[PDB]
Amino acid sequence: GSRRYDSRTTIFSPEGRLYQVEYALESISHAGTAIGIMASDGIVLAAERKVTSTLLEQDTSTEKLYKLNDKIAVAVAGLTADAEILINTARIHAQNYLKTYNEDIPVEILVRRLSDIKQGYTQHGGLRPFGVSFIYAGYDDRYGYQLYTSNPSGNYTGWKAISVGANTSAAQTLLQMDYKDDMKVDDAIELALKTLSKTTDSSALTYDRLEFATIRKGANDGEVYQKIFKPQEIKDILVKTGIT
Amino acid sequence: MTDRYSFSLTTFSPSGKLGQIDYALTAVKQGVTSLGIKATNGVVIATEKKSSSPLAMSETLSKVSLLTPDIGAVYSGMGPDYRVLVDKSRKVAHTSYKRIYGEYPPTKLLVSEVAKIMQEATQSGGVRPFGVSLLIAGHDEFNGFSLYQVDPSGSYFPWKATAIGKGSVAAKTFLEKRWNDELELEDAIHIALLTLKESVEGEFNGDTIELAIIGDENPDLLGYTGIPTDKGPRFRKLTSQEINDRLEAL
Amino acid sequence: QFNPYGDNGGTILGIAGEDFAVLAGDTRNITDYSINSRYEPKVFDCGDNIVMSANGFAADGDALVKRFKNSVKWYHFDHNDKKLSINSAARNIQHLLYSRRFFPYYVYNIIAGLDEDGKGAVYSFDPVGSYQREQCRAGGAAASLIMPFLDNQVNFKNQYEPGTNGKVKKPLKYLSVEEVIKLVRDSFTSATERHIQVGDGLEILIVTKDGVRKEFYELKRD
Amino acid sequence: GYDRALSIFSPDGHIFQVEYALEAVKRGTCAVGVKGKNCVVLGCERRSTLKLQDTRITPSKVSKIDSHVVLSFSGLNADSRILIEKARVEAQSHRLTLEDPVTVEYLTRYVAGVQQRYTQSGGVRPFGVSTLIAGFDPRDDEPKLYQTEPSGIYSSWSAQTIGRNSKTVREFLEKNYDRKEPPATVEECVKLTVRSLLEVVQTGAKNIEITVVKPDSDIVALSSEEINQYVTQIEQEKQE
Amino acid sequence: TTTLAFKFRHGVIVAADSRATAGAYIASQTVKKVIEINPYLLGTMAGGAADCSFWERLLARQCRIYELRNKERISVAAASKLLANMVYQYKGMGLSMGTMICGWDKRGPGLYYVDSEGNRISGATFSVGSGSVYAYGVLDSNYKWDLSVEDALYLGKRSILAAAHRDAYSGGSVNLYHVTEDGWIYHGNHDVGELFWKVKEEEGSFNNVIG
Amino acid sequence: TQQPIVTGTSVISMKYDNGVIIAADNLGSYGSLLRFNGVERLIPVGDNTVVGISGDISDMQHIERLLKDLVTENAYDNPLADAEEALEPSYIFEYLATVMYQRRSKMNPLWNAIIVAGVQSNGDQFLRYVNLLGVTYSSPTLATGFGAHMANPLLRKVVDRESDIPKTTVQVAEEAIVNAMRVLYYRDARSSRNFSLAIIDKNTGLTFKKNLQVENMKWDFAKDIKGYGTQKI
Amino acid sequence: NNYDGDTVTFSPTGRLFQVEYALEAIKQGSVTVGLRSNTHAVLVALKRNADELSSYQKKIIKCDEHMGLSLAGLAPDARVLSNYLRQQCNYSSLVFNRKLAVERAGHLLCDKAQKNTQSYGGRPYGVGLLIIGYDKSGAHLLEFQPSGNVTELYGTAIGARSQGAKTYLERTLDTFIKIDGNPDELIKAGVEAISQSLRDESLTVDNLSIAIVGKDTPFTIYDGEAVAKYI
Amino acid sequence: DRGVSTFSPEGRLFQVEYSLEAIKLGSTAIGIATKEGVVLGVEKRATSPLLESDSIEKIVEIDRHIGCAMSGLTADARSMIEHARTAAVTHNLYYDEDINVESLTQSVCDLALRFGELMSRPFGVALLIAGHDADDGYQLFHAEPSGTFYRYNAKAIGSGSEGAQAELLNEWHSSLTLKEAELLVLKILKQVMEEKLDENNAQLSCITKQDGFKIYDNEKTAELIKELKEKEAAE
Ligand SMILES: *[C@@]([C])([C][O])[C@](*)(=O)[C]([C]C1=[C][C]=[C][C]=[C]1)[N]C(=O)[C]([C]C1=[C][N]C2=C1[C]=[C][C]=[C]2)[N]C(=O)[C]([C])[N]C(=O)C1=C([C])C2=C([C]1)[C]=[C][C]=[C]2
Ligand SMILES: [Mg+2]
Ligand SMILES: [Mg+2]
Ligand SMILES: [Mg+2]
Repeated sequence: GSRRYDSRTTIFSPEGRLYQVEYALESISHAGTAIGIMASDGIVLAAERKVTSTLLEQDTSTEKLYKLNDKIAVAVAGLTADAEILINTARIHAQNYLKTYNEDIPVEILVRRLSDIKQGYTQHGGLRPFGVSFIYAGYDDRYGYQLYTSNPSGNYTGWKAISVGANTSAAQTLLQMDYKDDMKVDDAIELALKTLSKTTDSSALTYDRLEFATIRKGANDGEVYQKIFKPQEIKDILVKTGIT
Repeated sequence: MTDRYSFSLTTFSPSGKLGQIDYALTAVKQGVTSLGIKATNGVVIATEKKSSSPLAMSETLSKVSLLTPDIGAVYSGMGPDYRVLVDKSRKVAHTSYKRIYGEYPPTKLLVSEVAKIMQEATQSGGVRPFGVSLLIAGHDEFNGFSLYQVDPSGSYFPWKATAIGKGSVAAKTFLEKRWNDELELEDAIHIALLTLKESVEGEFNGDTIELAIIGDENPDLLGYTGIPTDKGPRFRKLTSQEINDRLEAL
Repeated sequence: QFNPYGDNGGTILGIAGEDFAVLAGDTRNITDYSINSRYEPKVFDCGDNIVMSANGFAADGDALVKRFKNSVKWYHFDHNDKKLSINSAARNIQHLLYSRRFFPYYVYNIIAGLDEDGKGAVYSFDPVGSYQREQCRAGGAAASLIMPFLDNQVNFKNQYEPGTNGKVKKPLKYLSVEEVIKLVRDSFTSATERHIQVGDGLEILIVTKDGVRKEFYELKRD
Repeated sequence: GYDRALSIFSPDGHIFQVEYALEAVKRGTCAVGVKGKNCVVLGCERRSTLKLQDTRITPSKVSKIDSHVVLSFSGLNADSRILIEKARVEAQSHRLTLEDPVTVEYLTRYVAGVQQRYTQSGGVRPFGVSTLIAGFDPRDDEPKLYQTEPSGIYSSWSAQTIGRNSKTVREFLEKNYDRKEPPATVEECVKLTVRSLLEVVQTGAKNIEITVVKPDSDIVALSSEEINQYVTQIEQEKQE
Repeated sequence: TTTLAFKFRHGVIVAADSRATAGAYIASQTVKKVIEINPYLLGTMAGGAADCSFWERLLARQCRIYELRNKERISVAAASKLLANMVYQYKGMGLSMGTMICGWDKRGPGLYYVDSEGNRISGATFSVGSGSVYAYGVLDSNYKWDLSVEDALYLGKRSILAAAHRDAYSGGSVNLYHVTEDGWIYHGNHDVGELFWKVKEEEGSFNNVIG
Repeated sequence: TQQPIVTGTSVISMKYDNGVIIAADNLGSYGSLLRFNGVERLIPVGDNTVVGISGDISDMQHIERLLKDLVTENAYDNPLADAEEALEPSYIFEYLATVMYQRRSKMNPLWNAIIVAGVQSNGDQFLRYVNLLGVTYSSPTLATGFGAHMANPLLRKVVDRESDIPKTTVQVAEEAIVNAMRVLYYRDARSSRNFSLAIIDKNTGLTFKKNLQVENMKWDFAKDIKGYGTQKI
Repeated sequence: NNYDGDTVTFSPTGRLFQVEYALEAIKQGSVTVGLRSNTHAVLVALKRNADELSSYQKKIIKCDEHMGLSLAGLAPDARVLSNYLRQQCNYSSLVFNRKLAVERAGHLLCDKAQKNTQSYGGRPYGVGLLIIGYDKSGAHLLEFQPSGNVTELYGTAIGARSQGAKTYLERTLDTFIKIDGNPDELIKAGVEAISQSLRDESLTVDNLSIAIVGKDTPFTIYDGEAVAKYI
Repeated sequence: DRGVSTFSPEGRLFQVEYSLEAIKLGSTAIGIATKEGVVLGVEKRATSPLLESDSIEKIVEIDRHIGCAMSGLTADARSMIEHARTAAVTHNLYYDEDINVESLTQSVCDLALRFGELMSRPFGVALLIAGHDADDGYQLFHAEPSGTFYRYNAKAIGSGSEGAQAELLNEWHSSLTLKEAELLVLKILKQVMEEKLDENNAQLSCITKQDGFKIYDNEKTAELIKELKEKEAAE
C-alpha cells in the first residue's frame, strides 16, 4: 500500500535527533542573514536580501521583515512561503487575544503559540516541518523591549542580541564583542549594519540588498512606533554610519 | 479505498534541499518562454503559442488568462497545472475577497492567495508541487500598476520586468538594457516583442504569439452603460491583427 | 399528531412463598372498548427459573421481554453458562428500562423466581427502572383493586387477634402454594367483575426448585 | 489521518523510538532533585554556550504546574512545553471536579500516562523528555519527589538526577545522601544540590539555577548572588 | 416523600420514610430511600424514584473506581460534586432528583444537598421531599451539636413521624441510619402505624388525635 | 409523523379446520372521496402466506415491495428456497412486526394495520395482527378498523374459542366471511361492493379469488320508511 | 518473498502469501475432528496445554442452541468469528423468528473473511473452524478456511496430523453416515477417528473435548469426567 | 518497511512474538494457587539505591476479589489495569454481583489484538491475574499480548521464568496451605533474583475469600523471610 512511499518525517535518529528538524536548520543556514539587537530605548531589526537583481522592484518588495501587529515584528530566515503561512496565523492569534482580553498580546505569548505550532509538525501528522527561523522584535508593558528567536524544532529563547540564517557563528561572535548593556538604539543600528557588512557573502553592502526596521519609544510620549525603512532611508543610514 | 497518502511527499534532504520543489523548477525551465514588462501607464505580459499540431486550433488554448477585470496571468511550465490554478485563482478572488468587501482584490493580495495554494501543495499530504511559475500583472487604485512572479515553492517577488522559462537568462539580460522608469505602454509592448523574438524559432506573427496588457479602462468592453464609477476592465488581450500592426514598425 | 403509545389493558399479580413463587396474569388483550384476543399470553418463562411480565403497552412489553430473554442468552455466553440470579436479573432490567429514560417503555414489569437461598422472590418495576423486592404485588389496570386485598390476606394488615382488642397483631404465618393460588383466583375473579379490561382467562406460572409449571383458569368473557 | 505505527517492537523486544527518545534526554542539560526533611530542592544546568541571552524573558527550566507542585525536565525543550501545558490543564480540571488540588503522585501518574500513550499511538513519536516532579500534597508536610521518562514508567526518589552527565551526579548523590538522616534544613539541602551540580556544570556563575519548594505552597527561586554564596563556601572548604 | 439528615458531635443522622405514590394511589409502602454507596457513604432519594436510584448507583461505581485508582476513599465533597456534574448535563431534560450525600471523611462528618436543578450545598441540617416542611419544625426547635446518639436518632425518627402524619404522600415506615467515623450503622425499620401510637402515649403529643 | 392520505378500510380473517381465510375490499379512499376502485390489498407471499393490509396505500405499496424483495433475498444462495427453507408465515410476520415497531420508535410510522394469514410447514394455522404502533396479537378471528367492531362479533359466533376451529369447515368459514363483507358494505361509509378473498388450506394450497361482489342484499324494506317521525306520505 | 509483505499483493504466479501464512497457523494448531450422520452431528477436539500446571485450552465454542464450532489456530480470531456467528444467529431469531441455516452461516463467514484479504492495513484470520449444526434440512458439517473458502462435508479434520483422521473418515464414510438415532456410537466413531492423529500422547480425561447436536439434542459440550465414558 | 499485523512464514504475528521478547527482559513475578487462597509475589528490581522502593507498584488491585501482578514494560499495564477495574465495576453496576475471574481475564485479553494501521502496537507486558469467585473458586490466569490466556495452578513470568517454572513443577501439590505457598514464592524468588532477597526489593500479596485481596506489609514479609531461612537451615 501507501506505507512504501512514506518518508516518516517525525522520528528520532539513533542519536536522539529529529532528522527533518536538523535538515530544515541546514536549509536555513543558506538563507540571508537576519540580525536583531535590543537596546534600552528600542530594538533594531536588520536583514540581508539574497542575490537581488537590478530589475527587482524593491520599494514594493518584502521578503525578510514582516509586521505582526503595531507592537511586534519579525525577521524571517528560510522559505518565505512557509513563513507567510505562520505569519498570518500569528496575526490572527494576536487579534484573537485582543478581542478576548481587550489588551495587546504580550510578546512571549505570541512567540510560544507559533513555536507550539512548529513543535506539532515534529511530533505528529507525518508532514514536513516549516523551514523557517524567526527573530521576534516586540514591546509590552510587562517586560518592555524583547527579542526572541524560534526555529523548526519549535524551541524558542530570549536574547539581547541575536542572528539567524547564514554566517550566524561569525555574526554572533562580532555581536558578543561590541555589545554592551547600556547601549542605545542609534548605536545598535550602527552595530547591526557593521556586523552584516563584515559577515556578508556579497562584495559590498548596498541599500538595495537590505531590509531594515526599528521599534522605538521614540514616538511622541509614552507609546511605541514601528518603522519599516524605505529604500532611500536605508541609503541615508548607510552613509551616516560610514559604510558607503 | 480512502486517500491513505496523509504524509508529505516533499521533504528536506540532508543538504537542506526540498527535492520536489527543485524538480518542479526544472520542469518550469523546460517550459516555453514567457515575460512581463511594467510601464508608467501600464503592464504587458506575453508568451509564445507553441502549437502541438497544425491541425490543432491554437486559438482555443489560452496561455494568457483573465483572473479579474484588472488582473491577468501567464505561465511557463506544465499547462494543465496552470489551467487549474487559474480556476482556483478566479474563485478565491471571489470567495476570500469580493463576497466580503464588494470589490476585486488588489494584485498583491490575489498573488498572495495563489502563492498560498502553491505552498500548500508543497507541504500537504499526498500531493506534488505545481510544475509552473506564474507571472501576474495587474492594477489597483492604491498600489497602481504591478507585476509579480510566483514560483512552485509559493514564493513571490515584485518585478519591474522579467522573464521565465526556456530562454529566461538571455531574456532578462535583454530587458535590463532596455528598461527604464519613463517607458510608455507602447514602448513596453515594442520591447516585449523584441525580447520574445529571440526565444522563438519558427513563425513569429499574431497567430503564434499571445500578448495581453493591463492599461487604461475599456468602457467599450464593459457590456453596459449607466453607472459612471464603472468604467470597464483594464485587462485587454491584443488581437492577431493588433500584434501584426506593431510587427511592421519593429 | 401521531401518538406512539397505547393501552392494551390486562392485569398481573406476583406472590412470593417460602420456597416458591407465582406470577399470574389475565389473557385478555384490548384497545379502547374492543377485544383483540381472549387468549394472548402475557407471562413468559425467560430461562434460569425466572418468569416475567411487562404489562401496559403490549408492543413495549413484548420488546422488553424479548430484550431480557436476549440478555439471559448473552449472560450464558459471556460468563460460562452461569445461572442468572433473580437479583442480578432485576438490576439488569433496571438498565434496560433507564436506557430509554427519555422515550420510556410504557409498562409495569414484574419478575418472579427464587433467590440464592432458595426462597421465593418477586421484584416489581416502574416504567423507568426503579425496582424493589416484595412479597406481594399486583400491577396493571386493576392493580388498585387487588393490592389492598393482598395487604389484608397475605400480610394480614389491619387484622388483630380476637380478645386483645388491637393490642396484639395477627402473626405472619407463611402461605402454601395451594392457599396462594386460591387468593390469586379470587383476586382475578373479583377484578373481572368490576374492571372491564379484565376477563376471558387467567394463566398462572408457578416457580419451584423443580422448575416452571403452568395453570390455566377461565374467566368471564363479558 | 496519519495513522503510521512509528513506535514498534524489534526482533530483540525493543522499541527503538522510545530508546532513541532517551538519547534525546541524555543530550539535554542536567537536572537534579533532592528532598530534605521539610523541603525539596530542584537544581538545573544552564549551558554557557549561549551568551548575549536575555535571562529575564528566556523560558525558565523549572515550571510551576500548580501553586504547590513544580516540574523540571531534561531533553527536547519544545516537547516539554506540551507536557507542562497538559499537566497544568489537568491540575485545574482536578480542582474543578474533585474540589482538591492534585497530589504530587497523581500529577506524576497523569504526565507519565501521557508519555506512555505516545509510545503506542499511531502517527506520533514519543516525547524526548524525562521530568522531575516535586512538591507537597495539600495539608501534608512530607516532601514528594518523582521522576518520569519517555516509556511512561514513573517512581519516587529520595534524590535523583537526569540529563547529560547524570551518571556522574547520581554517583555523587548515592555516596553523599543518607536516608537515615536527610538534609535537616533548607541550607543543607540547597548546599548538597549545588555541590552535586558542581561535579558537572563547569563554572558556578550563571550556569546553576536553584528552586526551593517548601510546604503550604511556599515556592521561591534563588538569585545569582544567593547561589554564588553557596559556590564560594563550597570551594573554600574544599581547599583543605 | 420525607427525608432528612443532620451533622452532629458524633457524626450524621440520616432518616427517611418508605412511601411510594402514583397519583393518589399508594404504589408501595416498603421502599428504600436511603442508598448504600460505600460503608462510609449514604445517599437519599426524593422525587423521581428511578432517577435517584439510577444516578446514585452510577455514582457509587464512580466512587469505587476512585478508590482503586487513588488508593483512598473519596471525600463527601468530591462525591456530591460528581453527582451534581452528572445531572447538570441533563438540565431541563426532565430529571427529578433531591438527594443528600452523607458521610464521614478526613474533614469529619459531611453532608451535601444535591438536586436536579443544579444546587450543591454543604450544610449541618437538611430535609427534602413533600413532607420536608413539617420535619423542619421539629428539627430546628430541638437540634443541637452536643446531642447524644440516642437523642439524635430519636430526633430524626420523630421528625419523619411529624411529616408522615400530616403529609398524605409521606408515611409507611421510618428507616434510620447513623454514620460514624468507623462507617454507617443501620438502626432499623419502624412502622409509622405502630410508632405513632407509641410516641403519642410516651411523649403525650398528638393530643388532638384519639387512641 | 405524518397523516394518511389514500386509505384502505377493513381487512377481515378467520381460522378454520384445515387453514385460514382472509378478505378485503378493493377501494382506495381519499378522505370521503371514493377515489380508486381497483386496489388490491391482499398480497400473497409464496403459496403459503397472504398479507392483508389496511391504512395508508402509499405505505402499503412500500410494504408490498419489501415483501417482494424478501422473496428475492431468500432465494439467494438457497437451493431449498422452494422447499424446506422457503418463507414461512411466521418469518414474514416477525419481519414486518420488527419494521413496524422500529418505525414507530423513530416517530415515523407506517400508517397501517396488517394481518398475516397463512399455513406453516407442519400444517399449523397462522393468523397474527400488527399495526403502526408495533402492537401484535393473535386470535381465531382477526379484523382491522371497522371489521374489528362489526365482523369479529359475527365470526366469533362461528369460532368463539380454540376448540371450535376443528369443528369449522371451509364452506362455513367462507360463508361467514362473505356475510361479514356484506354487513361492512351496509354500514362502513368507506367500503366498496367489490372485494378479494383468499383461502390458504394445508391440503388444497392457496386459492386467490378476485372480482367478488356483495350479493343477496336487503333493500326492499326501505320503500315503507317515510319521514323521520310524524310524516305519513 | 517480495510479495508477502501485505495481503493486498498478488505474487507473479497469482498467489496470496499472507493468506497462505495464515493457513500455516492452522497446521500448527491442535487436531480437531468433525463428522455427522443423518440425525446427529459431532465435533471431537484434542485440547492442548502449556505445561503440567496449566489448563487445557478450550477448542469448542457454542454459537446457538442448534449450532456451534471447533477451532484450530489463533484462538482470539475464533472468538471474533464465533462472536459474529452468535450475532448473526441472533439477528435471524429476533427479526425473522427463524433459526439460521448452517449453509447461510458458512456464506456469512466466507464473506467476513474475504474482506480482510482484499483490503490494505488489515490481516487475514489465522484460524480454521469446523461448524456443525442441525436445521430444517437435517444435520450439517462445514469446514472454514481463512482464505474465505467454506465447504460442506460428511466428515473432516483440521490441525496438526489431521491427515490421519481424514483418511479414516474417508474409509468409514459408508458406516458412520448410517449411524442414525445413536449418539454414543457416532461419538465413538469420532473418538476413533481423532485417535488416528495421535502420537506419543493419548486421550486422557482432561485432554479430550466432545460436542454434539441433533434432532432432539441441543448443542452441548462434554468435558472432564463426562468424556471418561468414551476413553 | 512492513505491516504491523503481518504473519511470518511459520504462521505467527511478528509483533506479538517480538513483544514476548520484551516480557522476558522484565522482572520476575510468581503466582501460586491453593485451596486456601492464591499468592502473588514480585521482584521489585530498583535501578538505584536512592529510588524509594515502596513506590514500585508491580502488584495491583483490580477488585476486592481480584488481584494482578505484572512483568515486562510495566507502563503498558496501566491502561490494561484501568480497563480491568472499569470492567469489574461496570459488571457490578449491570448485574449487582462480583464478576468471574475468567470473564475479567477475557475482557483484558480482548484488548490484546486491537492493534494495526486502535493502538499502534501490542502490549509489551504479561499479567498474572489471580482471584476468587463462587463458581470456580480460587483461580490464577496468565494473560499474554497474543490475546491468549491459560489457567494455572502455579506460574512464573519474567526473566527467571523457565528456571522458576521447573521449580514450581516439582514443589506444587493440590494440598498446599497458604503459609506453605507464601514461603514457596519467597524461596523461588530468592533463587532467581540477582540481588539478595529482602522485604524492600521483593513484595508479597494474596487473595482469600474472607479478607479479599491484600498487599503484604514489609514487616509481615520480613518475618516470612526469617521463617524461610530457619526452615532451610533445619535440614
Ligand atoms: C414522596 C412519596 C413524594 O415526593 C417521595 O418523593 C417519593 C420518593 C421515592 C419513592 C420511591 C423510591 C425512592 C424515592 N416519590 C415517589 O413516590 C414518586 C412520586 C413521583 C412521581 N413522579 C414524581 C414524583 C415525585 C416528584 C417528582 C416526580 N414515585 C415515583 O417516582 C414512581 C412511583 N414512578 C411513577 O409513578 C411513574 C413513573 C416514574 C413513570 C410513570 C409512573 C409512568 C410513566 C413513566 C414514568
Ligand atoms: Mg507548488
Ligand atoms: Mg362486554
Ligand atoms: Mg461527574
